Amino acid sequence: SEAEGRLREKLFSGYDSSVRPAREVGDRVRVSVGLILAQLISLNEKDEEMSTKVYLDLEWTDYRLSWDPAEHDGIDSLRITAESVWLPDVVLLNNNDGNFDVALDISVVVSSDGSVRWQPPGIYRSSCSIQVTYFPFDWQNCTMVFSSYSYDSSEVSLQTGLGPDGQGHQEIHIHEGTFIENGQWEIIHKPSRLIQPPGQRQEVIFYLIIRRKPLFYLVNVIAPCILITLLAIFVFYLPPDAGEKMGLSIFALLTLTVFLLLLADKVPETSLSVPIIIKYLMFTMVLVTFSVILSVVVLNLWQFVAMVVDRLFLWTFIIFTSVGTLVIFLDATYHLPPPDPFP
Amino acid sequence: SLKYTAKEITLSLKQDAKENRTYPVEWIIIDPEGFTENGEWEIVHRPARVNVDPRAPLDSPSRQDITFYLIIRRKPLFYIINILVPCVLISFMVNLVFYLPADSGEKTSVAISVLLAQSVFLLLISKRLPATSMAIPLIGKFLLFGMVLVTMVVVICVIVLNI
Amino acid sequence: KNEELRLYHHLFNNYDPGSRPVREPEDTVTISLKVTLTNLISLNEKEETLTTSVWIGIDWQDYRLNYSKDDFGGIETLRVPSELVWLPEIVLENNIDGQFGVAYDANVLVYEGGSVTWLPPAIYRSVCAVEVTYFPFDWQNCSLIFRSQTYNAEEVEFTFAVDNDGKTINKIDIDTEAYTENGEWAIDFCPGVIRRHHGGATDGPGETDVIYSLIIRRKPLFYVINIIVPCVLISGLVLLAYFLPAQAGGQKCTVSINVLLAQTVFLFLIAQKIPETSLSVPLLGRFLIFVMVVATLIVMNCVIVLNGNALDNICFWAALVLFSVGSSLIFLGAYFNRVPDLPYAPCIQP
Amino acid sequence: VDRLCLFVVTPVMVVGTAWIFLQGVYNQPPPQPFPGDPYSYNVQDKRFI
Amino acid sequence: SEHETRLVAKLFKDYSSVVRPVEDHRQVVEVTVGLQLIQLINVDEVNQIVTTNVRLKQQWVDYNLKWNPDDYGGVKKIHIPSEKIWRPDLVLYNNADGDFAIVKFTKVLLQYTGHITWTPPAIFKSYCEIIVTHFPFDEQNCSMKLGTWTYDGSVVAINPESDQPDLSNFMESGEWVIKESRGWKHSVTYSCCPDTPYLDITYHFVMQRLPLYFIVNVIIPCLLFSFLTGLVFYLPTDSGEKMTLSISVLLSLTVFLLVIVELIPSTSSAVPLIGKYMLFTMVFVIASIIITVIVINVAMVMDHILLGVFMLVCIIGTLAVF
Amino acid sequence: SEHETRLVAKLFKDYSSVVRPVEDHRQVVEVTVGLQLIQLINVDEVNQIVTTNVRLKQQWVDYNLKWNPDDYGGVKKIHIPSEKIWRPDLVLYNNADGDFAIVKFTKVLLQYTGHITWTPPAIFKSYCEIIVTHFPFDEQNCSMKLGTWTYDGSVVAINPESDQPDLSNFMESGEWVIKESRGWKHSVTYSCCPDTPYLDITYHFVMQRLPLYFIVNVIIPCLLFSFLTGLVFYLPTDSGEKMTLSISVLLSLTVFLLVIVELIPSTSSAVPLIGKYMLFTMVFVIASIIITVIVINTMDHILLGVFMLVCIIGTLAVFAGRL
Ligand SMILES: *[C@@H]1O[C@H](CO)[C@@H](O[C@@H]2O[C@H](CO)[C@@H](O[C@@H]3O[C@H](CO[C@H]4O[C@H](CO)[C@@H](O)[C@H](O[C@H]5O[C@H](CO)[C@@H](O)[C@H](O)[C@@H]5O)[C@@H]4O)[C@@H](O)[C@H](O[C@H]4O[C@H](CO)[C@@H](O)[C@H](O)[C@@H]4O[C@@H]4O[C@H](CO)[C@@H](O)[C@H](O)[C@H]4NC(C)=O)[C@@H]3O)[C@H](O)[C@H]2NC(C)=O)[C@H](O)[C@H]1NC(C)=O
Ligand SMILES: *[C@@H]1O[C@H](CO)[C@@H](O[C@@H]2O[C@H](CO)[C@@H](O[C@@H]3O[C@H](CO[C@H]4O[C@H](CO)[C@@H](O)[C@H](O[C@H]5O[C@H](CO)[C@@H](O)[C@H](O)[C@@H]5O)[C@@H]4O)[C@@H](O)[C@H](O[C@H]4O[C@H](CO)[C@@H](O)[C@H](O)[C@@H]4O)[C@@H]3O)[C@H](O)[C@H]2NC(C)=O)[C@H](O)[C@H]1NC(C)=O
Ligand SMILES: *[C@@H]1O[C@H](CO)[C@@H](O[C@@H]2O[C@H](CO)[C@@H](O[C@@H]3O[C@H](CO[C@H]4O[C@H](CO)[C@@H](O)[C@H](O[C@H]5O[C@H](CO)[C@@H](O)[C@H](O)[C@@H]5O)[C@@H]4O)[C@@H](O)[C@H](O[C@H]4O[C@H](CO)[C@@H](O)[C@H](O)[C@@H]4O)[C@@H]3O)[C@H](O)[C@H]2NC(C)=O)[C@H](O)[C@H]1NC(C)=O
Ligand SMILES: *[C@@H]1O[C@H](CO)[C@@H](O[C@@H]2O[C@H](CO)[C@@H](O[C@@H]3O[C@H](CO[C@H]4O[C@H](CO)[C@@H](O)[C@H](O)[C@@H]4O)[C@@H](O)[C@H](O)[C@@H]3O)[C@H](O)[C@H]2NC(C)=O)[C@H](O)[C@H]1NC(C)=O
Ligand SMILES: *[C@@H]1O[C@H](CO)[C@@H](O[C@@H]2O[C@H](CO)[C@@H](O[C@@H]3O[C@H](CO[C@H]4O[C@H](CO)[C@@H](O)[C@H](O)[C@@H]4O)[C@@H](O)[C@H](O)[C@@H]3O)[C@H](O)[C@H]2NC(C)=O)[C@H](O)[C@H]1NC(C)=O
Ligand SMILES: *[C@@H]1O[C@H](CO)[C@@H](O[C@@H]2O[C@H](CO)[C@@H](O)[C@H](O)[C@H]2NC(C)=O)[C@H](O)[C@H]1NC(C)=O
Ligand SMILES: CC(=O)OCC[N+](C)(C)C
Ligand SMILES: CC(=O)OCC[N+](C)(C)C
Repeated sequence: SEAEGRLREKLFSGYDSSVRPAREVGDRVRVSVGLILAQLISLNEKDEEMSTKVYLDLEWTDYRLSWDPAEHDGIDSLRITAESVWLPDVVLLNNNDGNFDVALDISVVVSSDGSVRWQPPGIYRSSCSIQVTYFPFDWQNCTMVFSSYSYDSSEVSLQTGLGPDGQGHQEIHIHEGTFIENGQWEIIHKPSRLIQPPGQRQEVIFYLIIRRKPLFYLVNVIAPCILITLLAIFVFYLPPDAGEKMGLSIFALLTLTVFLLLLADKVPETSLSVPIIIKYLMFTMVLVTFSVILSVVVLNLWQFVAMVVDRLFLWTFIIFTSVGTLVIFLDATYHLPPPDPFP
Repeated sequence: SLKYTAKEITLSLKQDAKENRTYPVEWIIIDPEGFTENGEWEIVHRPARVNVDPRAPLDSPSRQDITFYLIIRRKPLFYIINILVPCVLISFMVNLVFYLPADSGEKTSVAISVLLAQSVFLLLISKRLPATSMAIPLIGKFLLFGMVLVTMVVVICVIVLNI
Repeated sequence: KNEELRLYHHLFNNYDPGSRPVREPEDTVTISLKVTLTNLISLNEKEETLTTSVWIGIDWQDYRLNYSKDDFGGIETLRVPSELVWLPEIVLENNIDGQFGVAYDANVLVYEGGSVTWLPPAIYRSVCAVEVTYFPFDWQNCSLIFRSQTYNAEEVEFTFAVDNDGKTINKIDIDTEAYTENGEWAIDFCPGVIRRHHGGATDGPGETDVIYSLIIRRKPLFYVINIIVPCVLISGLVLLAYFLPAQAGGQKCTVSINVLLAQTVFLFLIAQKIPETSLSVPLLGRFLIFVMVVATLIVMNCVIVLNGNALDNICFWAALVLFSVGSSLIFLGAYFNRVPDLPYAPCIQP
Repeated sequence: VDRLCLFVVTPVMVVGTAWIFLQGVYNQPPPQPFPGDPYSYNVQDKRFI
Repeated sequence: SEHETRLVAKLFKDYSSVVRPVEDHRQVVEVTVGLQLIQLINVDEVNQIVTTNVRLKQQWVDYNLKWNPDDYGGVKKIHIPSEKIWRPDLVLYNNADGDFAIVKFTKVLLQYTGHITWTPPAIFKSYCEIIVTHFPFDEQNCSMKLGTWTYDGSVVAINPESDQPDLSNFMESGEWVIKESRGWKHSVTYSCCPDTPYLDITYHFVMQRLPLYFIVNVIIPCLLFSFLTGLVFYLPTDSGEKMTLSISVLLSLTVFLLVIVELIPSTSSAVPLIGKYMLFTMVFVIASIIITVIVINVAMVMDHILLGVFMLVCIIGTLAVF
Repeated sequence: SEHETRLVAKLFKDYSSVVRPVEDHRQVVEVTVGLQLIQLINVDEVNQIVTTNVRLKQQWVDYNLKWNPDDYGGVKKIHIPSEKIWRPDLVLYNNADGDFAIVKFTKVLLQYTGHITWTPPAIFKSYCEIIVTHFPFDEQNCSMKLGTWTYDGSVVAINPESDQPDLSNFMESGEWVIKESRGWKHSVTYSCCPDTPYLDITYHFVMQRLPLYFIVNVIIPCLLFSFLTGLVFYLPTDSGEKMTLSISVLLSLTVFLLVIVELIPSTSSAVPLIGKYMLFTMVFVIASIIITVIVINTMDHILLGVFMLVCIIGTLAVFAGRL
């Protein structure tokens, strides 16, 4: 491959990868930023961090790397190691672990007209504000902010990657034939937006609107809690002569408290809001404490009066619990993710 | 390859020869001198395929790949002994509640203890498995069914004690 | 022009950091070592790792870097990257995470007269065998072993730094402007010893290493409040089951079994907080095991009695006496386990 | 009522447990690595050129 | 880009990153240091470590890196790799388990006047004395002592960019609120080097915890159990379940004390107020069990009196604690 | 004052670290390999990974690195970076999650005779088949297969320094005691390379667990809970504590079984003996609860005697097996 070596030596003779390819001193470099999501690795509420495997799609023009193919044996494109050409220092600004750069500096593709295309793989752990409220039916709106770390908006102009037909397909690209579907989160909307500066820098923000699939938490969390609540309600039907009402009530309260403690590790530690499921659990624990108190009062109290008070408490607690649970469930289910990514 | 594409590099399976005839090695190689039997997973099949996507551009990196597959089967005896048997025994213990006399005053206690044991087993298994919503695990479905049955049995016992 | 550039070019244009600063191969390089402890980061008993932040003051004479301030405009110190000068390659030999060297390659200071000083900061995680016998009133004799990774005792030789008064600092240095007290472990003594050994059995080249013995002491107050008192209350509650009636409705066996379960939870907590090493059993763990055995015997006695009031009372008195004696004997060893009186000077000056 | 609840729940519990365990045990990997492909991809089934 | 290529080639032809960028060795390199706090990643009370995401804007004039813009078509600023140039060796004195110095050598903005602005990112896992006394309503004063390691105050002088840290880009954390922040310059003298004081800039932040998460997940169940603790004295002895309730409450309190021990550092400096409340509740539970056993071994009146006393003591303790 | 620099310059002026350090390419490089075990850092049973701190002493004669001491003032040894010289590519075959080869490139000691001694430190996270049967009194036989990856036995021959690993600097571990150690050299033929057998040195260590911690924290509570089971038959029915005590014993046994199954790897090759004992005790407790329910609905003394005799016999058998 003599012609390829000769052309490469011609192109890199006198080249400097540290200098951006501005022709005139005022010229800006336009960098089209596209994103291809290969795998939504995970979302962690405790760390408020989303881990994703992506392929960037950075495209720019480097006038220094243009050539006429007819003089160089018809070579119309070249693959060159990325470390040898100038690269825009596009980094993930909202990363959570300090890994700004890409995972592997694969070769760029340079066209004869000077168009350089780079599609490096990246493993990224971005910070994502978790919507704690509607757990487990909640939907999360995570953002990936890509910007040049050093160059200002007067030096490198970011742009959203266009579609293959030149359409303004400002979306995260997902090849449905090869995308590694996440087992817990479903991607609904995946838009991208160019954010203009308020020495300031432009940003490209990619949005992943992922909805939690609630079946796992419905089966493993919500159903046991509902069963424990039903048992705590039925505690008031156990006659005093059996001598097992206090035992059952205490066991139900302890099980609900254990479930709350377990869920506290699932939910994020941030206290900007209380998850509706956590609010339901706290209301249920308060109800069970009041039920224990009323059972102790009934035992202290005469037997017919105690039974009548027990039945009154049973009916009132059934009504209150049913109303509260129905309202909470309706509120949780109603707040579906919006059909518009920018409401 | 990420630095090269189907226009630059052609991937293919290793060919091996027997009786002066060549054939492709379309499977994962296991060398009896270097291979260590894993204690949980038995390799049932281990094929290899060169995958070429006809719709992908010839100059895209995703057009071609070589995929080696491991179809590994879990050896369940450990889980049967340590998990399945205690869970099944605790679930079937709930059937004894109907037999204890109401004068004993321990039927609800037994039912609640069975429910607590089922909850603990469900917590353990949910910790041992990913939170995938694709399907409920078989043992998880059994645990949910057992918990529902235990709740119904507790309700029945409470009604019987009331009567 | 900057005189520092002239000094740097004069010193380093013909300098080889590979070879030792000796005129003859048989000469030893004397190293002045001064480990300054900034804080004791932690002592993980479960992993048996002591994590400490130190500054490693290393001073030596390098005749190749000798200069006089009169020849270079009065420069008395030159800062040079450490990769450019020869270093004794002092490493923590008894580390556990594999980080032998320092955490930051700070510049060396080349003073006039040829003295080279290096004071890098380093975070070190080192092997410290933990004696959990007298926990939580225990003290730990952790050790830090510094040696040259490359040169033997006939090539590089260690000596302790000398204080302004001429006294050798044969101990870990503590600077009041840098030292931050650890809230869990106090530091009692920190003597240093330069050990020398023979090499191979055929009288091979000598070996030399500096061992600093951090004799540190646990501050037990927290463990008194959150561990000792709950366990004592649980063990006391064991004796109350005997006063419960020996007839239907008496929950003596239930109470005993529940207290046993609580003591088992406390045992699990202690096993989580204490390493799995089997060299010794913590006296608190021995007390917990004894209390569990006593509780099992109390359950047996309650079952026998139920199968009575006088027997219940007599068993109450016997169990109370036995529990009190056992608790006293167990706690006496922990109380008596003070740090021994030692000839070393205190590590932290009053 | 206790006896009726026994006679109702116990067979239902047994049948559900047996169904779940039989559906679990009967699971096996397919005889071919790729469904719809008759080739076994096995060392003994060398596909000579 | 030919102008900038020629400029970059000519600047670093014989540049030395070893010596200081002064014209005369008697001069002091004056470095402006501004800490920008981007995110408060974590506060670990147990390990007493605060992990923060920061940018360290260091600005100084390099005497040798000046150029005339008209020689290069009017190029007035360039971006260069920071490993090329001399840099101040800012070290975090109170590093706990991270890197002491900067490790992400991002680009340096160099202007024709020689002014260098370097804004490297860092993750600082600084040591902080976590005060657990008022947990979870506590406030933590955490600091970051940053200074040149080998250069003393007579050789390299560092000055704070502003009296307060730059919080403009601060991603507001959902657990801790920064009540105030400030940066103080100091000139402390160490025993290593008595002839020369060393300058440092200690940035400090008075963070305050948002207690809602800990109130809901810790405080409320403990309050419920403490309230149920006194209820046992109202249940008649004939029920045969007073001891079962008392021991279930004791077990719940033991579990929550275990949780709190995992939520607080084991340092013996001071007892947390929630820890003190839990210990008091455990002592009260032990006393209540002893008195119940004594009563089992008049009974109704004692039960009523003990119920009233327990309820009043519980309310008094809750008020005195909260 | 400059002869060592001159020597280092002369040695490496045209030295090649790619070719083998032999005078003739048909010769075999003789490498002496001595594993020094400094500390047994960890033995993770559930992951079946043994983490060990080692110094991998390798000694060989480099034909091209000789010098005459009289040319350099009597310098008989120098220290040089290992990256400059040819080195044997010793790889740990049974690596689990660590590095295959050495990554800490310390300096080698070169002598005037050409003898190079290299003692790089390493943290080997090797694979070991953890036998769970006799746990927690089990003896584990863990090995380290170290060998030249690309050089075959006819090209580079490795020989053990001594029949046993060097334990002179071994820091005594608090959980495992090295009862035996031995190194065996083997030549094996791999399917990759049928015409060239490859040499390896398999060091092996028979390490015995110290059971005291597990005896205190696991065995004693399990024995206490097993003992508490038999008391139910002596406890009268009128007490009402039979069912509560039996349910509490069952729950405690279940929790201890979960703890044991968390402490033991899920490999299905062999069942543990303590796990089998726990399962047997669980079955016995279930049967006891069934019989207690039968009695309550309706024997106690006969069942108590049978259970006590069977428990004593089983405990004696378990003690004999563990001893
Ligand atoms: C373990 O996991 C791995 C993956 O991780 C599994 O491997 C997969 O196995 C499945 C099952 O066999 C494979 O799916 C089949 O693939 C073949 C190959 O097709 C490919 O190459 C063709 C060119 O060679 C190309 O035309 C194909 O394109 C087709 O598919 C794409 C993607 O959807 C479309 O965009 C195209 O338009 C086009 O449809 C492709 O690149 C296919 O032949 C096969 O298709 C048959 O089955 C489909 C559903 O079963 C039908 O929709 C199809 O119409 C077609 O139907 C079949 O037609 C045959 C020819 O006439 C006929 O003989 C057969 O009876 C008939 N079957 C039916 C049911 O009607 C199908 O898509 C998949 O590619 C593998 N993935 C790999 C290798 O990466 C592996 O199985 C797992 N192992 C287990 C579970 O044990
Ligand atoms: C949280 O925790 C942080 C630390 O982590 C606390 O930060 C401290 O804040 C106080 C003020 O609240 C700071 O004191 C100020 O310090 C500056 C700088 O002083 C330095 O430089 C001076 C210049 O030469 C020098 O004089 C100083 O010497 C003083 O201190 C030494 C001992 O250190 C003493 O011996 C001397 O006599 C001097 O007192 C020192 O080198 C100083 O300029 C400030 O002066 C103010 O106060 C004086 C009167 O006190 C007044 O006259 C001035 O006009 C001015 O108002 C002041 O002393 C302290 O330096 C900070 N320390 C650190 C390590 O950051 C913070 O306060 C805590 N906050 C809360 C809410 O808990
Ligand atoms: C712990 O686990 C380790 C491994 O994980 C065990 O280590 C093994 O220990 C045994 C002894 O206990 C070793 O056997 C010895 O091996 C040496 C070396 O043999 C090699 O070199 C020979 C020289 O040419 C060669 O003949 C050998 O070939 C053998 O293998 C081939 C094919 O596998 C076979 O065809 C041959 O017939 C040989 O079997 C091999 O390459 C060998 O010198 C020893 O011989 C002594 O003992 C035998 C009888 O045992 C006797 O006949 C001889 O005269 C001589 O006295 C012996 O075979 C084995 O190599 C070790 N394996 C490994 C991988 O390290 C260890 O024992 C376990 N300890 C426990 C459980 O306590
Ligand atoms: C997921 O989160 C994203 C942010 O993390 C959401 O994007 C936000 O969407 C809202 C709703 O449209 C936008 O708010 C609007 O912003 C525009 C532009 O504001 C700018 O210009 C005006 C001057 O016209 C100026 O006043 C502002 O300060 C800004 O400079 C306004 O015109 C509208 O009035 C309105 O405020 C946010 O700007 C936008 N943020 C970003 C970063 O894009 C996204 O919608 C979320 N998705 C879901 C499904 O909730
Ligand atoms: C804290 O830990 C330190 C490190 O473990 C302890 O220091 C060591 O303590 C042991 C106690 O057994 C000493 O061992 C004894 O040493 C003497 C002296 O002989 C020395 O010299 C000969 C000849 O060179 C050599 O063979 C020995 O090994 C010693 O180096 C012997 O007579 C005894 O037989 C026995 O070996 C260590 O010498 C001692 N080393 C050091 C460097 O101090 C320290 O005691 C511990 N302190 C506390 C308070 O617990
Ligand atoms: C290090 O260099 C100094 C400076 O040259 C030496 O000290 C003396 O310097 C004067 C310069 O006026 C010379 O005339 C003397 O010959 C030097 N030597 C003595 C002994 O006075 C110094 O000797 C050198 N060596 C050391 C070990 O410090
Ligand atoms: C000279 C030198 O290395 O000083 C570092 C120690 N310091 C900065 C705390 C005095
Ligand atoms: C040639 C080569 O790389 O062989 C490596 C494989 N081995 C050592 C198992 C034969």
